[PDB]
Amino acid sequence: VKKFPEGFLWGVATASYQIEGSPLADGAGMSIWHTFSHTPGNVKNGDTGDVACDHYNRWKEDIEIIEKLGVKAYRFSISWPRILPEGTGRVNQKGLDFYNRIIDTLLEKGITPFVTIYHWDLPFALQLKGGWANREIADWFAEYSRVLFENFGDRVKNWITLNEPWVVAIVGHLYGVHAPGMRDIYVAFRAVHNLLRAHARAVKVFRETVKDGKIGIVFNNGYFEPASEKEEDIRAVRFMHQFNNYPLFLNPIYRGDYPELVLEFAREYLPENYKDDMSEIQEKIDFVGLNYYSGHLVKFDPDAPAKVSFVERDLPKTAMGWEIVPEGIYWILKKVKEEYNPPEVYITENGAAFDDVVSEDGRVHDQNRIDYLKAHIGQAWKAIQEGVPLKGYFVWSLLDNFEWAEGYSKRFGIVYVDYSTQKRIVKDSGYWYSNVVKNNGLE
Ligand SMILES: [Cl-]
Repeated sequence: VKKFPEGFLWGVATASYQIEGSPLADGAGMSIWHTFSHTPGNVKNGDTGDVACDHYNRWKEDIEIIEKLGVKAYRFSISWPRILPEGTGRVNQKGLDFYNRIIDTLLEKGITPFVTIYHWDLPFALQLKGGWANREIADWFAEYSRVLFENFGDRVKNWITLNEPWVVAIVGHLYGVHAPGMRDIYVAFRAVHNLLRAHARAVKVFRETVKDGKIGIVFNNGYFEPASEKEEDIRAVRFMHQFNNYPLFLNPIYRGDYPELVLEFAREYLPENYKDDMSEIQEKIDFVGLNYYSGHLVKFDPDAPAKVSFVERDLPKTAMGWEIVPEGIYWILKKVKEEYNPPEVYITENGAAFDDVVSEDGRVHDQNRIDYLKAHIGQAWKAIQEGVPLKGYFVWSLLDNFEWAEGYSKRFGIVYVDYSTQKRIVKDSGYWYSNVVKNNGLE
């Protein structure tokens, strides 16, 4: 037995571009992911988000699956260009109606909505004016956030500004692997900083508009381990934690500057007077969302892009080639309490990709996933027993979906989607998770 606190929030998570399809229905503007995925070469098999899970039509059914599984919270994102097709200015009522229906249904069924404002589908119109590179996005994003708060904050009270701003900045603008597909280190660090400014401004507006809600922000994290006791391996680890994990953003939010080893690597790429923005950046947040999947062995490496490389290891791995390290989710929960002590934490994503098949017997026997989930939930339970204020846990994902530059080739769902028919088939992991939520814990 591992019982969780009373009221602990068991969740599933999605994102708009990954599941909705119909990216241009009902007056929506193009997003950067529409243009990026329609560009030849950017995404595995030429996949796009044109159809996806077709949630834009099947939304009532999907929520009926959430209700049927007795899952208590649904984390979903809003497509900015469905709401304001040019990014600023004109509000598309039909985009607001689509999300109103999802919000009302969830509340009817007593399911708690957690809204992600930004999960990567920037309006193409704003990308043409620089996107996250342009300091003006702090105003654009505040105006968008304000529209959401005005229209939905009477019913939604749990809000997330940005999903994984490191990935948005660095994978989008330095590695060029995600939209908008750029490779410029100076842009990428201007984007980090603008993401902070935008986040803080949204928080400021939220205090003015939704005087009874809670607002937070979500970070990707890895559990990095050093290759040795060596000279500099423990430092590589230090650097990777500070750059890749929550501190790149929480050092500014909580302490008013970027982390030490980040400024060592990147002071030259950040704007000249970036500190002028840091007191506004410290706008108080109500919680921190941490996402966690894998862990990594890392070494000092004098030839690498940024003095760090990954030493591969012989550990179980998901279809992503990601190492299964369940104790990272404990480590990161302990570390956030230790370093910044936020009042409330949520695990906003945890999950895995495996090559799921439908069996002759009609079922998906994803024991590899049940094992992955059960193990990580156990490590989260542990951190609760050592005082980490963890108030909820969100499985990535309710559905198999468009997995960014991987396309439909990676399945992270607790419900299997057959794309040829759009039929949902609850996987074992999903029936299982249902019982975890019924029992409010393990065994
Ligand atoms: Cl600018």
